[PDB]
Amino acid sequence: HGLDDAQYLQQKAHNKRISEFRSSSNSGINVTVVLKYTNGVVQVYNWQGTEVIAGSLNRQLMKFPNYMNPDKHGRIEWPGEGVEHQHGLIRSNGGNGSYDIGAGDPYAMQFIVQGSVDWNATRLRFFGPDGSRWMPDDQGGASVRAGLLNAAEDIINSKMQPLYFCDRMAGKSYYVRFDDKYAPRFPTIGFEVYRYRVGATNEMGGESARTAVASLISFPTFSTAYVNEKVAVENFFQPRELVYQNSYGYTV
Amino acid sequence: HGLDDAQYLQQKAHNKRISEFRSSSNSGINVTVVLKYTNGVVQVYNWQGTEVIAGSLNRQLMKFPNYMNPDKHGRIEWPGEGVEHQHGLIRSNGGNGSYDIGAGDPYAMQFIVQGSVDWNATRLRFFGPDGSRWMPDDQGGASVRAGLLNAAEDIINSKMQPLYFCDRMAGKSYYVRFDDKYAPRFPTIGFEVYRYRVGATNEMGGESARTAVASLISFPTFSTAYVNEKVAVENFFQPRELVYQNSYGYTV
Amino acid sequence: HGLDDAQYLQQKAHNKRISEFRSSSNSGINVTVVLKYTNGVVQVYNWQGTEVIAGSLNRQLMKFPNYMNPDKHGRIEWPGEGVEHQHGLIRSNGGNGSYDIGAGDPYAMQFIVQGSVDWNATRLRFFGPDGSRWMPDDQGGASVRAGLLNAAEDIINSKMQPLYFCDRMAGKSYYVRFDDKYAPRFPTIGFEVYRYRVGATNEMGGESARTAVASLISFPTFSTAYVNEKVAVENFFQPRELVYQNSYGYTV
Ligand SMILES: [Ca+2]
Ligand SMILES: [Ca+2]
Ligand SMILES: [Ca+2]
Repeated sequence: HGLDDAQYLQQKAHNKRISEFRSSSNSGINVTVVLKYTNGVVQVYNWQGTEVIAGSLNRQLMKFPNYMNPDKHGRIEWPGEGVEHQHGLIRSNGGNGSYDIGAGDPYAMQFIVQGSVDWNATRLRFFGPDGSRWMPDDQGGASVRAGLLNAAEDIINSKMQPLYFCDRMAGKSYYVRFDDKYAPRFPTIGFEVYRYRVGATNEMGGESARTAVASLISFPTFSTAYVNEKVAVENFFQPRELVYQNSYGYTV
Repeated sequence: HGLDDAQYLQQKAHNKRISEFRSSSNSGINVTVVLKYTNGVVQVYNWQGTEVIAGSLNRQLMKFPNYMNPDKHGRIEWPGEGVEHQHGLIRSNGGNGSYDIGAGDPYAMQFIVQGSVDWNATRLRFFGPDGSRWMPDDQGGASVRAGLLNAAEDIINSKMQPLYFCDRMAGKSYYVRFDDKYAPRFPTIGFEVYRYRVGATNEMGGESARTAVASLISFPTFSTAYVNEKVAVENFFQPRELVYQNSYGYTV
Repeated sequence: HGLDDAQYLQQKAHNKRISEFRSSSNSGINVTVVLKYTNGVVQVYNWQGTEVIAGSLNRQLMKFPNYMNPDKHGRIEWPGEGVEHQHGLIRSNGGNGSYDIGAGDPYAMQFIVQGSVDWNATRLRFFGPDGSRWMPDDQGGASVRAGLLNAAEDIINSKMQPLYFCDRMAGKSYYVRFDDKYAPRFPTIGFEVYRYRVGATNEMGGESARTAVASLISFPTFSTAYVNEKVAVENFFQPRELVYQNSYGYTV
């Protein structure tokens, strides 16, 4: 030996570069919401950002199908799951002739965050279908006058599971069923995800103000619905090198 | 007496807490746009935020029905009120075969703001259907070169009416008809609503920059259309404890 | 002479006012995305702002028709260009029974920026249909782990063409074909456009923080599709006094 140490070192340097690039303030951080439906459908929403990733989904987008992702016949709503149905979710006994539970009302959600993220700072907020701040312990939803928009429970970091890519943790995932227990049965959501900083300089303000504000909405939001998780993982998540926990609790 | 002063005081403390919580920077502020249609339909858009609530509605969302709120048959546009119709609004005599005035073109709007808000700072901007800055006094719409994006008239605070919840003012409401007089006949809107601060520390910047920027889009926007105001008030506004002025000028 | 110098001077002062008003931090800056389709259709998206204009378009809005701009029959998708089609764009050979290239997949884009803009600071980012950061030189799309969200090539200022209104430059335009050469064949985009400042005070932060953040989303986004460029120019661009480069390279 050692006749190919230069090629080796070069590959080593390349690997180091890709793996550590995540900590760059100009790399991507990713927030993915995977909605799960009792017919096997999964609807993906994926946000990208550099310093801060924020967003939300109201019922119109929590449900399937919708104006963003029509079903295979170009329909954005289903019979029995249209306006009257939504009205019955907004207010108990406030609807009319519709299905009790929509086929297109998700039963669960996976929330995935990937990147060099300030994990502890992550906020995931649950609201009812009417935009009311939701509370655990059979407390129901809070009005606008009593509703705490930033609660201790929004910090979900400790409930999230570490997801590895090779030998390092790449991201964290949270799985929750919509059962009125640990989450609303017909929720809407808001979220905030923050860049982990390798220094003390505030890149959300000062000389960085103009780009910090712009970056909030200057990255397209990917979204689609897939016939099932298997297809979503092979055709989206894997090629993106987004980590994802499958139905069996495996990181894929 | 006084054998239940502890229960009394406790209820008193609870009431004080809910009523004053509104001034907390972590409470909710609410901005509601209620669009009114000549068929009795009201379309509600409700934004929530902590420090700053901003948003806008273009014609696609000013009209009914739309991709956000389809009619009872899953339709997002009506015959005679589709693309050619919109084209006739954008430019005088620029359309073709459509109704002169859409059933789904709103005739009026109520703008409601609720919370501990910096009332004087509120901005409501009117634009034409083509995004032109609209002007009063038969001046018409301004081009991009002459258009003032922040005008004295955007400060509508003095035209808004105080809306009480019990013995305190909870919010303010502005009612305007779309008649080319005090508002465009086919308007689009933009708005900015600001947290009233109980101190001098700028919570929109400095150490608060990261959360101030995130909070702009991290709360879901509620939206629906109701068959009439009566149903909207009993099934949405009242349970939310959002104040609202009805068709008779009454606070409900 | 000179019996009408007062009228002359007055017109002169008026002209000076309109022409220089663009440099006011309270004037408008405009960002227009014109998508071009092989059937002659052009779809316009026009953003307005004061200090910073940012936005993006995912495939749902890059394509025609969509939920924002339905075709003449109220349809938001076409046969053979619906969900399965989108799936074939997201992943090579990941779709099924659909047209190879949608009639509604744009073949080119004009990107126009107008106002007193910090021209050099302009960012236009290209992504693939799956939200992957796109690269030139047959390099393909980058994963989330390797993707550089702020690249040297996003600064397109030097590739843009000056567009005059009278004797001054009013804006700049960039024309690009979606051919996998200088742009993705099925792109999605994100952009950031910045106010040119006539002073050193940072109006994106400090005492200007609250309004800087709000202004990001407080101006409605105009959007429509026109049967062809000729109609779009006479009925939208010209009356708005937005400069625009036509199919012949002429400023109109
Ligand atoms: Ca308990
Ligand atoms: Ca007058
Ligand atoms: Ca080369």
